[PDB]
Amino acid sequence: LDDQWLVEVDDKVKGTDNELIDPRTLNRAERKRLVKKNEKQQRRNMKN
Amino acid sequence: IIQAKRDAKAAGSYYVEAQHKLVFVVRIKGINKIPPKPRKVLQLLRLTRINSGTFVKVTKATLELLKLIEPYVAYGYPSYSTIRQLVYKRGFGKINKQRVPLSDNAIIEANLGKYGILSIDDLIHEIITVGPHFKQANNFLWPFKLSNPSGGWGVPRKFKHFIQGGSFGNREEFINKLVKSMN
Amino acid sequence: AHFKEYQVIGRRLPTESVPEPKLFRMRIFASNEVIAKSRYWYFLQKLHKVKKASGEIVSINQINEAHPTKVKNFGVWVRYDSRSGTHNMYKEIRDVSRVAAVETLYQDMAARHRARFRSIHILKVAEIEKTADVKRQYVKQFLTKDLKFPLPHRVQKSTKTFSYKRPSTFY
Amino acid sequence: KVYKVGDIVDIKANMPHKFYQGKTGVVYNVTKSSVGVIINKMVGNRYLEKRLNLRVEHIKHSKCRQEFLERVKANAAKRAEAKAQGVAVQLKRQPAQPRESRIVSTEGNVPQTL
Amino acid sequence: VLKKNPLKNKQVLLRLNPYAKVFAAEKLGSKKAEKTGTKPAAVFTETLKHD
Amino acid sequence: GIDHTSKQHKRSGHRTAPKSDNVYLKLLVKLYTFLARRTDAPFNKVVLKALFLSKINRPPVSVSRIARALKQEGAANKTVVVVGTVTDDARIFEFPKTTVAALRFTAGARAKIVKAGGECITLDQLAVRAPKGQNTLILRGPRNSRE
RNA sequence: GGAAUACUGCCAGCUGGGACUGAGGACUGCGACGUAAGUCAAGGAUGCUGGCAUAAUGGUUAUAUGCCGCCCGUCUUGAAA
RNA sequence: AAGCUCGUAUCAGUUUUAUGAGUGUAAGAAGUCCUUGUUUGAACGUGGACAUUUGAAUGAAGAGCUUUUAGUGGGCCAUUUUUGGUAAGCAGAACUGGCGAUGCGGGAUGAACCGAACGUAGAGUUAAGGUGCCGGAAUACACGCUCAUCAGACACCACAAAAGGUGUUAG
RNA sequence: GCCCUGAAAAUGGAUGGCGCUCAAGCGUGUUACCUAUACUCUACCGUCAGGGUUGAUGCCCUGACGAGUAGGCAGG
Ligand SMILES: [Mg+2]
Ligand SMILES: [Mg+2]
Ligand SMILES: [Mg+2]
Ligand SMILES: [Mg+2]
Ligand SMILES: [Mg+2]
Ligand SMILES: [Mg+2]
Ligand SMILES: [Mg+2]
Ligand SMILES: [Mg+2]
Ligand SMILES: [Mg+2]
Repeated sequence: LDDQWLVEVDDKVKGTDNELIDPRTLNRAERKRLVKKNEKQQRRNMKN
Repeated sequence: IIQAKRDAKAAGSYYVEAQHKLVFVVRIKGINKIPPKPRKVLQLLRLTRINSGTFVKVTKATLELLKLIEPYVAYGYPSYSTIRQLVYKRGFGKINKQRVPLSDNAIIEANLGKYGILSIDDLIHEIITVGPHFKQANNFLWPFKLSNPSGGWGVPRKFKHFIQGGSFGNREEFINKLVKSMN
Repeated sequence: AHFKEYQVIGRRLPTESVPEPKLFRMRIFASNEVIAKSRYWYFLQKLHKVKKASGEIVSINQINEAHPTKVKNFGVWVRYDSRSGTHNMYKEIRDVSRVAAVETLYQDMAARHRARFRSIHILKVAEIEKTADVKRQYVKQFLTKDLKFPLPHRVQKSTKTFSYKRPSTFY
Repeated sequence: KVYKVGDIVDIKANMPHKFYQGKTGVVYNVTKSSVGVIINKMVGNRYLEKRLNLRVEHIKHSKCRQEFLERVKANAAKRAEAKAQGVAVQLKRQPAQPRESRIVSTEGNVPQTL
Repeated sequence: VLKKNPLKNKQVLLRLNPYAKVFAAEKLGSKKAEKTGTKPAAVFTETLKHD
Repeated sequence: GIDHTSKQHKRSGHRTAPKSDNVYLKLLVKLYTFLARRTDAPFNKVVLKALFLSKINRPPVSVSRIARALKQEGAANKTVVVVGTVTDDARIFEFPKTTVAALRFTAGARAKIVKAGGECITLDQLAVRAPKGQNTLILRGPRNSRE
């Protein structure tokens, strides 16, 4: 998706301040958020 | 035109006559089961029922419309006698959005006198020589309501091209015989 | 219909720096001039790279038979469109006119070869000057000296439903 | 190659969304990396407005109104010239007309049978 | 009240076109042309007869 | 069969007639039908149209609104025409001398106009006085102010 | 070499036979023939004649003949199925 | 269905021109000129002015904006594009038609086939389909082919291997 | 190209029937002819539209239209 030539902007993004941002950037941020959450869960399991 | 062709052959040349500036078009198929784009072009040329005819000035913009509605019309190059008999017999005028018969020169003078057209013969002249006020004269004429041809179409099946033994498409000078049968 | 022969001469549209394009003539058998011009554009596009939009028709003239009351033998070279390709066929037709010979040929193609006017191409219709060059038996049998044949079993057309006499087939 | 809001662009890839190839739209969003394009698509009997986001190299400036702008300039100049020099001028476009008569000579150009 | 075809009714024809009387009187529907003796070129004849 | 390009048997409408059964209103409509046909005057056209309107579309016109309309420069001697009801207004303390034509006057409005010194006349009296509507000023009350 | 004829087209060329229709209801209009008064096939049929004068035309009713016509309503795409 | 407007107004299931793609966009008051003001240039302006030769064709008398509520929303068939397939049928998308609500002519008969859409009549002419008889209409004219111990008058799909045959015709 | 074989069950039956063989079969060409609620003209009904008019929601002149379930409006 980061290298996809053309992405259609979803209608749910309307009405927000995140309308103008690149959907590829939004997906990369979501991916990194999920990875860091997985790391936090691993750290919690390590503490337990 | 005749003598120019004779002089061209005498000098060893060929006289190529000017292309036809006027076509006459008759709708040949009914209003059931018409594809949308040809249906729209038929409405734009005012051929709203079968055996309805109109004159069309030949330009590049109009030849493509004729091409689009080829499977549903018969058209060609009308002669002066064909135009004259059409206008004398089935010539009606559009006055105040009503179909008014052209039974006097006064009606034509009152409706087309601002373009210099005083009589039915002036109207015929403006049609045959595609003049500066052709658009106005031609839209003033109500679309011609022809009958079915008196001797028939001459073919068993109408809905093939005139070249392949049918009826539709450009039949050039034979439109005069067809329209005179239908008038 | 009943055929006529036309010469159709056309050319490309003159352009800038290219006046007088080459004039191309073709002999076409057709029922009328609209069909003749259509067939001419078909062949010109099939052979050269000329389109009806980019060209014009310079002349179209009907060609009459020079001696329409002289019996002649014709060699007809045709080819018909097929999946295997273009197939040559040579036929011999005895008639008084080229248009009559071509009409017979089209009817014969419809009868035997099941072929249509749009599928048949005429390559050459040539009159055989000398009878020794005739090589089909169904034509050579009519070139015999002092040829006489009868017409046995004459069937006479009746104008009435009932006849008061038994008919005869004598001739 | 700088694109602004309201600019008209043509979409041209140098796999998905192959419908939007050759469609022309209007720029509404320009970022450091991508360009937003407004597209009118036929859905039924009514046009619907869609937001598309493209990379820079997949669009170009469109030349759709250039003929109109040049014709407006030429019409203004010709009308001023006709006002200065009193003469009748024609300023509307015309369709291509049927051709006139001509004589075709077979001088060196004798027609040849195919 | 009733449309009369000028191609059949002579009074209606004359009312619509005053020149129809002159046309009928001069027989301009059967006008004879002057004859010329112009001859076609031999190149035209050869091209017409050519196979 | 004919491929119609437009709807068949479509009514123009435009409120041809009034919906009232008032004999006096029907008489006035008849008079202004004659005037709008035989004068070619746009004033008579407007009056004939306004005679057909419904009650919610014929809002009242106040004497204060009439006075404000009269305060316009050059309009002090014109006859004010209201196709409807002229109501009284206690928020204004001075009223000019003028002639008003209306379908109806309230008692307070008529008393105020006659006290100021003008006259309240009917629309047929206006028709006699100005058959083309000369030197008149038509007033319409506010529409959106009711809901 | 000089004619003719076919084919195609045109005539505000002439003319014979058949069928259906006759709406409108003082005048007004556009025209045509006449030097003219007038006349006309020109903004929709009149003139002349016969027979009958009642079941004769017509209506109704019972039927016969030619051709056409499946039993309605509901419910389901759809229904003789 | 009601109002306010406007009405050379608003346009258009169409073409043309220019410009993209291998069908999109644009074609004037939601303009244009001179005049040099805004942060030597892009982009916005101060003031004036040019029309019924106001910027392609064709058609069009209704158009725009506000309120305002009866019935209904998972159907079948066909054509054209794309992607994947099966012993074979086909399966997923997108657009466009036909039918349900719809009679009439023809296809003997008939949901999707060919014509054509419907006030009551008269006359004329046709469509599709037909003209031996049933049955209105040439046992017409013309060139050829075919004889089948259940020919053919059919759907252009399958049986069908372009296989077999000392049938016959033309290449 | 046409013809024959190129697989068939099971009440008696179907190019629609009769029948047809230089066809009334097959391919093609030319004409003539037949007849739809379609097309042309006329009359009449109704609807809509445009006009005129000092029993006036009446009268007169003109033009064009008429399929229809759920549903809607109007006159009876
Ligand atoms: Mg006949
Ligand atoms: Mg037919
Ligand atoms: Mg109708
Ligand atoms: Mg009786
Ligand atoms: Mg029956
Ligand atoms: Mg019969
Ligand atoms: Mg089997
Ligand atoms: Mg038969
Ligand atoms: Mg046959």
